[PDB]
Amino acid sequence: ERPTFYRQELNKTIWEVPERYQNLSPVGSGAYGSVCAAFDTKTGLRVAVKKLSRPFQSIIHAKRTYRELRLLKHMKHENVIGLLDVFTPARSLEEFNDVYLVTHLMGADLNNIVKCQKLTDDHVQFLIYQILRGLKYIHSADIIHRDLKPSNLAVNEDCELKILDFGLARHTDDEMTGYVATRWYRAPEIMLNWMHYNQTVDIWSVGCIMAELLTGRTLFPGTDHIDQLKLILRLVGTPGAELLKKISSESARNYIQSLTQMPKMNFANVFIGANPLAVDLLEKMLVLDSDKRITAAQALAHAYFAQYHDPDDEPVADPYDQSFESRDLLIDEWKSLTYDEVISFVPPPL
Ligand SMILES: *c1c(OC)c(OC)cc2nc(NC(=O)c3csc(COc4ccc(F)cc4)n3)sc12
Repeated sequence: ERPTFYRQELNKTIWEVPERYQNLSPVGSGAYGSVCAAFDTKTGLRVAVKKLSRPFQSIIHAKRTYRELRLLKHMKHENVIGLLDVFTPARSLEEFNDVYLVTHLMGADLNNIVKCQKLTDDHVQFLIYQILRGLKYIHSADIIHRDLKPSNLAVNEDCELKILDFGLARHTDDEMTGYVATRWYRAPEIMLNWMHYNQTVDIWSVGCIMAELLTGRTLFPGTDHIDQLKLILRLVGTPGAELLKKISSESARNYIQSLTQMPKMNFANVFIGANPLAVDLLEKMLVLDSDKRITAAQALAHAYFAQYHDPDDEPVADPYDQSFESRDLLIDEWKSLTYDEVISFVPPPL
């Protein structure tokens, strides 16, 4: 069933892709590999084609390659990036070395947007509604994005939004230090390693994004981890003894308790002019104790979204088996798992 491939030197590496993809032009590179824009003549879509870099370099790398593929093959939702295609030029596992992933080319992310208009309240409603719709789906599969931020949200011209990327297992300590948007949207329990985290970290991020859509300004633009914590605690208040019990590290608790206690601030006085219902939702998202945060399913039924809420058009995901995340396998074994997922790919009927 193999299409014909053709070769092209492109960025700095030789790209070998099926002839259906035409007019490749590099758009970005990095550590993960390299991306090219192309025209998929078989579907009429503008697509991003990513050539993985060093996919089976190490056991960690090989497992991360498999995780990304499993994750992308699974996502089938209007507000989440899906996989249009995945291919390798190799004809057998023995000659398998390269993986190419094909997705929708997305132009504008939420960043490009908060920076060229004061979103109307109805714009903010619709954007956050879609994020939570995608998050309800993602979380129903027990997937945690872990890295929600404006740059991870694609928004076309009709204001339709897609969640992109997913935190695979990247984030170096250096990329998280200082005055960087890579840390401004992260829940404090993840930020400071307080406890075992769960899907409620993503709702914290949504609260930060929503606040920024409403004000046009970063909610918690800390200059470092500790500065950012003080900004957080000044808004939401210092922890009480109940949340302190749940912080696993004696040292984090010990530092926490060094701080002068502070009451939670009045959000109506912080978000001046905002829809009282937006303020209300923000108060339920931006709760220090993650156990007490609103969930995505609960937030969709919040009155702030009455315009868009449709309980019969907020689907959940098929089961997603992540047992592989606990397996220790050799490089060759992850690679073979990945090859099986490549050759079993079924294009979307879309
Ligand atoms: C929403 C939005 O996010 C809250 C942003 O930020 C990216 C911009 C934005 N612009 C909008 N304006 C229109 O959608 C518009 C202009 S004319 C029209 C009716 O007909 C058309 C014309 C061209 C098209 F491609 C589609 C429809 N709609 S909404 C919004």
